[PDB]
Amino acid sequence: MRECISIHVGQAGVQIGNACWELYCLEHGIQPDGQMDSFNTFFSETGAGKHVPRAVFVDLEPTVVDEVRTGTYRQLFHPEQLITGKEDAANNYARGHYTIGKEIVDLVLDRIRKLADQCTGLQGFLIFHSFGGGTGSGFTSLLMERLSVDYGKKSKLEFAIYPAPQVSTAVVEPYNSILTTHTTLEHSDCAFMVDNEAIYDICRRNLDIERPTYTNLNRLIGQIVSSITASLRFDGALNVDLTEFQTNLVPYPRIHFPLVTYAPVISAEKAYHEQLSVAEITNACFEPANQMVKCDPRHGKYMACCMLYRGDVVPKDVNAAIATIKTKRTIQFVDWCPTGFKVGINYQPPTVVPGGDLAKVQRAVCMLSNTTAIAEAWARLDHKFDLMYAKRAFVHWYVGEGMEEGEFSEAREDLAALEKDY
Amino acid sequence: MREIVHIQAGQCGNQIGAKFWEIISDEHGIDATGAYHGDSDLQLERINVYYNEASGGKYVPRAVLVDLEPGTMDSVRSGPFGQIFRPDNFVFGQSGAGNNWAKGHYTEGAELVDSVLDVVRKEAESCDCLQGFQLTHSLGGGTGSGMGTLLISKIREEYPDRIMNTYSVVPSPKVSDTVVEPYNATLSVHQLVENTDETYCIDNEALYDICFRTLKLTTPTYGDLNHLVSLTMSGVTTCLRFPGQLNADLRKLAVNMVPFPRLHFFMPGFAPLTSRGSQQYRALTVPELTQQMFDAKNMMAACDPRHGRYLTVAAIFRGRMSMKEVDEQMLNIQNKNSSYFVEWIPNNVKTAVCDIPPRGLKMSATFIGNSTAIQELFKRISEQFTAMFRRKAFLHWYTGEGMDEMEFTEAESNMNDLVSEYQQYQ
Amino acid sequence: MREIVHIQAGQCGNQIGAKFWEIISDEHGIDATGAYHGDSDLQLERINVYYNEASGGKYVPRAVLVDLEPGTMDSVRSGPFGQIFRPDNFVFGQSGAGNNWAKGHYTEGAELVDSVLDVVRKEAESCDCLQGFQLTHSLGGGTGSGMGTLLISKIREEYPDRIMNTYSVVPSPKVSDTVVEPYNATLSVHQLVENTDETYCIDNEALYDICFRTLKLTTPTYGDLNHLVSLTMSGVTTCLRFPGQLNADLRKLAVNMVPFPRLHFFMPGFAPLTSRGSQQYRALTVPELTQQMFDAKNMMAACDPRHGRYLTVAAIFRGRMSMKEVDEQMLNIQNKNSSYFVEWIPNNVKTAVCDIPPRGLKMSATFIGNSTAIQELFKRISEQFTAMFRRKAFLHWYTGEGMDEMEFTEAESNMNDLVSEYQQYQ
Ligand SMILES: Nc1nc2c(ncn2[C@@H]2O[C@H](COP(=O)(O)OP(=O)(O)OP(=O)(O)O)[C@@H](O)[C@H]2O)c(=O)[nH]1
Ligand SMILES: Nc1nc2c(ncn2[C@@H]2O[C@H](COP(=O)(O)OP(=O)(O)OP(O)(O)=S)[C@@H](O)[C@H]2O)c(=O)[nH]1
Ligand SMILES: Nc1nc2c(ncn2[C@@H]2O[C@H](COP(=O)(O)OP(=O)(O)OP(O)(O)=S)[C@@H](O)[C@H]2O)c(=O)[nH]1
Repeated sequence: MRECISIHVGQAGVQIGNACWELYCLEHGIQPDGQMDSFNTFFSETGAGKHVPRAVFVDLEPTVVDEVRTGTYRQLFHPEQLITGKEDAANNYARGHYTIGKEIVDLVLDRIRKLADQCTGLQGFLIFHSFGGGTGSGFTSLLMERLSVDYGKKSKLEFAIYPAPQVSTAVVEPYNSILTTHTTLEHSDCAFMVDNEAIYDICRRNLDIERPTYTNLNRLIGQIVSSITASLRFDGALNVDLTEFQTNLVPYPRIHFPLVTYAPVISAEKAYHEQLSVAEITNACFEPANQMVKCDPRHGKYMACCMLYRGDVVPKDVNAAIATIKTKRTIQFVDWCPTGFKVGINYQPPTVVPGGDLAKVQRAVCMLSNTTAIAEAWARLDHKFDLMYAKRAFVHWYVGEGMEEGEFSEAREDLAALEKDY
Repeated sequence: MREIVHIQAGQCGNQIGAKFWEIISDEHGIDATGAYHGDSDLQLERINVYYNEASGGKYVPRAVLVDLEPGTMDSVRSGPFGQIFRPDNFVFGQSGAGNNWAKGHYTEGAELVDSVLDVVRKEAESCDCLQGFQLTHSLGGGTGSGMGTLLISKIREEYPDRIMNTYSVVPSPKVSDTVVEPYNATLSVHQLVENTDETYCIDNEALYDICFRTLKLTTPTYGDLNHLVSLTMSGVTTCLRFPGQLNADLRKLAVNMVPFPRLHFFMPGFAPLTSRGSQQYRALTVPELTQQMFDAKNMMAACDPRHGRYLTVAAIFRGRMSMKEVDEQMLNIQNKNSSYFVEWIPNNVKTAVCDIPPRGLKMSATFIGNSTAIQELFKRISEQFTAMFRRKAFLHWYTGEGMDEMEFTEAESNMNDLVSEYQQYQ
Repeated sequence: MREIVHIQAGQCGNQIGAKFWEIISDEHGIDATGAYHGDSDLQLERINVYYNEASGGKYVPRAVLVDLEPGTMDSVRSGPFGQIFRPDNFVFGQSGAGNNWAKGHYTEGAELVDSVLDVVRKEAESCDCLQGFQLTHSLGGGTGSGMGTLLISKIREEYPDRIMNTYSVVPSPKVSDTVVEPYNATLSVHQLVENTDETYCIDNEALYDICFRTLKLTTPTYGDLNHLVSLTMSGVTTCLRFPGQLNADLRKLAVNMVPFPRLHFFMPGFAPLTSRGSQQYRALTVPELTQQMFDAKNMMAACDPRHGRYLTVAAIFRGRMSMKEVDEQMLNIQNKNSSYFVEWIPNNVKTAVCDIPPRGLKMSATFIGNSTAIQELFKRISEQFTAMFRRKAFLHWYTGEGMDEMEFTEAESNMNDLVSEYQQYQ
């Protein structure tokens, strides 16, 4: 026995946390109130037939928190773990990092500290947020360094909604993205991808949902986190811990930004049309378009590859499929990283939702790597930042939060050094 | 939560605010008296932003009515939905500045500033959290501009952190309704560059031509102008008032629209706008709107953005569609309008969607954009001011209210610096 | 399947489209009313490409008729085969641009754009899959060019993936029918370099001389021009409409003819063309056609390819012969016309054959080629535009419709860049 803590900041973070808790509740049979020992990794035993999520819901705006506390799962969540803000940063990293974040970071730090107090087997921290959101950038970053300074070497996992190259809710998104990336770089143990446009494209072409909604995105995150945490929440042939995830993909602290991909995303009518075998599902998932990242991995080199099989998957078939994956030349690896393969097998089949886009299947695989194509996105973001900051636009907004342009500039050069480190 | 207090100045401003209030009563399911009858919880869940907690299951608008004459007062109160306002919010003068900025700002504004500050402070304190303000007035008029300037000054010195927008009505360049209206615009802009966080410029002749041609009406009236104004109204404020997959508020727009403190003038937008025998034949799809987002026909404040360059664009949508189509449409808009767009502000389209469409339309689209086209309007205003200030005509009315020469000189210098900065951006 | 929607602009365009439609009624065995009477399954198997499913065993052309005046409207409808068109496809104006591009594109085009977009969208949605479009208009005329530009712009912003061709009629260099026709050609080409995937240039005097000499007629008329136009018509579209051992479509031709997006102007071709007392004495064989493929006599758009260089050649055939003869003939054509051909585009002859010959001829041959000869035409147009724009004559008509100076400046700059690129290819 062991536990983990999930952190949700901003609208995207709150929605993601709610969806993930919906998964964890329906997978273990939790009714909306909390009733009917691996489920203790995310829920706490007190009283009689009771469980509550080990999470904190915080946002500078109370709209999403109000929406959460109006669902049928009010009884499921403790009221005190929901935090309501008053002044949304409005896509401003500095606003949510200094003006409102500094006076509300205390209660959250403080009581996630108790969440660790009753969880002596705290494996790590889960963070869900968005770069585009000013709250989800600033408050998330500051609480990230607060976690680092209050826990030391404790493992921490970040799930960030990176704005897409052509999808941006706010035009000031480069400022928030660059600022948060420079601020939390040294402490970000592992940060993933989310490309909204790639999610929409995959849903429209794979699930063939011409009119999807953010619920599809919500379980897109939900299924990813479920596949990641199945090892901790269910036994398997070779379970994988959170520590090994950062051990394999962080030989150097500078590069800790791996991309994620799921296989498969198939509707029930199309699930009738295809049953999964290891070779086909892996080679489909390794296909660049199947990746939920809008960056072709074949442009650069591959760091490492991690497989997360769940269900009735034969390890020998895994080895054979992975080998025949290796031999083909569409896949290339760095010279000094010949053997960077880790496989995690779990016996728990992926869980379905009623009325969901995904089809109920006994087996699945999670696609886990850190390709060099992320450098393309980083360079494009840096170029956009240079263009839109060259005339110094929207800077006065961050100035009114009380800093001058210097920190913007050296964050730009820090991220440039990160980009050229490849 | 995030309460917004409405203050209306001038006859046009009072009419606009009233029409807004009936439109909000439609959108939130409020009858002519104040009772709620909406069929969905979404209308009444966030009714507190524009309404207050009234006894007997009622709701009253969070509005402040200010004028120097009670003529439009009586017409508005005796008009439709006049009983939804308490008599206390109606505070009026008895002299009238007579389309004079100095009179309405110093002579008659001296005995109205106390009342307007008292009522706005009462509205602010009686609410939970005042997110911001919204003011409507006409820069062509003299009194309304003076009330706008006085209120923005008092708000800035009282609530420097609470942002707002001002929906001022700039006088039409083609028609000189008032001889001394250049002074009014001069002083109003000189106070707006200084006491307002962001401003939308609403020009008459552009909406007149839209009603004439796009709507295909042979008899345009103030009613249609107030209707389109209320559509702009709802389009900007629906993200805060109604739940959305991409939630937004006035603070988000202000952050996304203001690159420099003095560069805060934007030109609002609405679409689709089609008649009965075109709507049943037009495509009710996004491309029909994206061809309508960028055009000098359905264009709001009479200065063509094609001559200048767009600063950045904000687009709010209300309906049932996916988001990726919007993103690719915005990308295509950049791809084809690159020359009309700015090269050094990549992805300058602000994309957000409110889930709930307005009453009677399953889409509405509000085009919030900024371009250096307003440079032409400001330069023409400056040259007109120079033209009839070189002759020193009609200065006696202002100098009789405690005016001075070099004051107007630094006013015109401020607009000169503003237009020079806008040209430098161009 | 692969439905194509026809839109006709101007009087000449309407006449051309009508004549096409009677020719298609011949080729597909359709009577004057719409009933099918063809003797072979091949005519009626692919009738859906240009016809729609009509009740009572009938078929109606997939045509759109647009004009600013109903005079040619009434003549076309009251002319032959006028009952095969539903009254709905006939939409007309009532003012007439008077051979003015700006008027027909902005003044009178404002109230016709909605109708034309509605009808084209109805045609697109009522069909299975719209492969592409085909438009006919005259660049010499002012209104027709404006409708062509507006429709290509709207199609590009609405269906950016669906290719098409425009069969525009460039004004004859020898005759100045309209004084302001250089403006029309200027603006039409400025929109064509930008809203059209490929364009065929049809020049008057070349077809006039062909009818005079090659056909040996002392009284050339618009009827023969429309007849040869309909032959070009059938020659291009027979590969898609009719089965062939080498099947082809407009997409194949567009891929085989467009090396650069701005390099998309081609000059169509037809053969054989012989009179009664020469046909019974001429050789009805391929060499008699290959001597007719490459000649300045049977030449379409009045600019000699011999001065310039061919880009690439496309040849479609309809008859009963083997394919190797065509291949060796093309090889001989290269061998002898190497100087007139381009050295760096080897085997630049596009070879395809449609099995079914046209009605009344056991061969027809349509010569689709591209050469830098159009460089001379474009350069002469540019220098004429400079000549009468330096004097600023007849600019008032355009400036009264919302025109501007440097707009025409970038138009002429665009044609300058186009002619420079064509010369660079040469
Ligand atoms: N993938 C995904 N992203 C979402 C979802 N909801 C919101 N987002 C992200 O949130 C961004 C919009 O801004 P928010 O993060 O909501 O900003 P906010 O919550 O208002 O916080 P402030 O900007 O500080 O006021 C978008 O760019 C999205 O990337 C969702 O359901 N799915
Ligand atoms: N769109 C719109 N414009 C209006 C309306 N009423 C007046 N206007 C415009 O406002 C301008 C006059 O502004 P106005 O507010 O009447 O000046 P004023 O200073 O308040 O006038 P006074 O009270 O001193 S007498 C005119 O140009 C007129 O076109 C209206 O209902 N809708
Ligand atoms: N080949 C051919 N050319 C034609 C025919 N009718 C007109 N033309 C040519 O088209 C040119 C005029 O184009 P036209 O379409 O009539 O201009 P327009 O702008 O539409 O004229 P308007 O409607 O404003 S009055 C003339 O040079 C004429 O030679 C025709 O039936 N066949």
